[PDB]
Amino acid sequence: AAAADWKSRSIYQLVTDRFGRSDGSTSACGDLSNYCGGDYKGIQNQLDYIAGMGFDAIWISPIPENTDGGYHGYWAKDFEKLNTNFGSADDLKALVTAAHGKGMYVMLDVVANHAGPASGGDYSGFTFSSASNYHPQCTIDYDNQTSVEQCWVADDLPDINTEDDTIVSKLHSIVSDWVTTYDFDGIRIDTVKHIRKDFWSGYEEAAGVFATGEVFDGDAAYVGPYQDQLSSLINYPLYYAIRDVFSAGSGFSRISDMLSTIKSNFKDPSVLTTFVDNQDNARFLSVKSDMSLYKNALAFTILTEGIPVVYYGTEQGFKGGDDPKNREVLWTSNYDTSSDLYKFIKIVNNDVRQKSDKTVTLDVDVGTNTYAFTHGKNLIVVNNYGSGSTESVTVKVGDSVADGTKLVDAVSNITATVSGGSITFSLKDGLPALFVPS
Ligand SMILES: C[C@H]1O[C@H](O[C@H]2[C@H](O)[C@@H](O)[C@@H](O[C@H]3[C@H](O)[C@@H](O)[C@H](O)O[C@@H]3CO)O[C@@H]2CO)[C@H](O)[C@@H](O)[C@@H]1N[C@H]1C=C(CO)[C@@H](O[C@H]2O[C@H](CO)[C@@H](O[C@H]3O[C@H](C)[C@@H](N[C@H]4C=C(CO)[C@@H](O)[C@H](O)[C@H]4O)[C@H](O)[C@H]3O)[C@H](O)[C@H]2O)[C@H](O)[C@H]1O
Ligand SMILES: *[C@@H]1O[C@H](CO)[C@@H](O)[C@H](O)[C@H]1NC(C)=O
Ligand SMILES: [Ca+2]
Repeated sequence: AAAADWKSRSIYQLVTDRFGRSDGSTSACGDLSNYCGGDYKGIQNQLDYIAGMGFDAIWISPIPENTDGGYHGYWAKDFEKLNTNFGSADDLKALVTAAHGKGMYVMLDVVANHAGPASGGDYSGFTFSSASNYHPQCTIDYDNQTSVEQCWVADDLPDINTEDDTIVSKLHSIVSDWVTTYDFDGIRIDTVKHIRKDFWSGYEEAAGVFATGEVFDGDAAYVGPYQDQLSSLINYPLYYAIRDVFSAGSGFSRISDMLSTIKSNFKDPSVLTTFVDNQDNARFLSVKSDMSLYKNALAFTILTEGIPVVYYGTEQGFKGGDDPKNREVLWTSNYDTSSDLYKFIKIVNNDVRQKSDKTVTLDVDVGTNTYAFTHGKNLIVVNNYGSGSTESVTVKVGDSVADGTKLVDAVSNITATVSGGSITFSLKDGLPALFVPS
């Protein structure tokens, strides 16, 4: 599918080894650094659980055969073989077919930059099977962009020689063939900053579907130019603003300034992927154990401009810290649809979220501790006061809500009516307020 077809989607990001088991065990995994046993049928069995929160797309782990310990998929060995830990080729096709039958997209995570670690330089059984196929090993100096591109991620992931045309062609065929064989609707591209930027347009063209690229960097002037090559980027610049406001009490000018910086630096903010958690960052609740602040952050993330991503296990209140502690197994939760955050995410992401022709007006009211924006016909009011807050809030409603319009908040059923271009209401437990016109 193309960018236009992704604009109104909402993505559930899962780690395949950690989402679901086909044997229905709920038992804990004793080593989060090695395979825990998740598989495709384990995902397929829970598509109703995912869709019930309003998600209409899933992002899955990379699929190829990995080196030892590559439970996350990012350590490819032979790119053209499947990771047998996750299940059969028929199980992957069946998951995609089942998702499509529910109107859902499947986004494949892809790596072009590197292979997994090779024991003593033995590239036996690797797609790129001779040391000459990789750049010489060196440690990245992240202040030297050519180093970022030529040296080895984590100083041990063999860095594929992306300046050799035969290798470039191979990488193109790898991604094209994954997409066409399994009928993926989009890709999430790993390690984008680690290959020369001009490689990426040819790679997305080979894939033939919408791509969102991972440029792990908070500087929009560094990330933004990559959208000349790729349809979308992972919104790392906004991520830091969201965390600063909701987990560290920054004023909302941090978010309004960052939204301006994104508009200045990205040709199309509307397709950037918005997130507040992922597999490379400690989960929000490990940083700030305040459910009201997290709910505000999630309401903002899901409904602001862009294409939202929610990291699996958010909806069960998962709270693990740094990798691997943020790759908890989900099956211990038994997929509880009565969990606090499941019900909350369903309101935001199923009930309020616009699923076609998404429109957002940012910066309807920028306060110090409050922020209002419109999403569709709804007025979204977020805050960073904290749990327990019952502060009176007054916000402007913007140009499309008439005086005398009755608004009802979908989260806490607060009622407020527009008077003189504003609403005033009292917070409930510091919660975000998602005002729907009567
Ligand atoms: C993970 C991430 O790394 C890189 O991101 C950099 C970023 O480029 C830097 O700029 C900076 O970011 C700044 C940012 O720019 C600022 O604006 C902001 O203010 O601050 C941040 C933070 O300083 O740092 C980050 C993080 O270092 C890449 O650019 C990015 O693409 C990466 N994300 C991708 C990539 C991979 C690789 O395919 C995925 O990770 C997978 O692989 C890793 C590595 O194997 C694995 O890591 C776990 O397991 C390892 C065995 C363990 N030890 C290894 C790491 C070493 C040093 O890094 C060695 O010392 C050691 O010998 C190695 O064995 C790791 O510690 C452990 O975390 C992941 O589990 C696996 O998932 C990412 O998931 C993917 O999204
Ligand atoms: C920048 O990185 C490249 C690639 O590793 C390296 O060859 C070059 O010497 C670096 N520049 C400096 C000044 O160190
Ligand atoms: Ca590279």
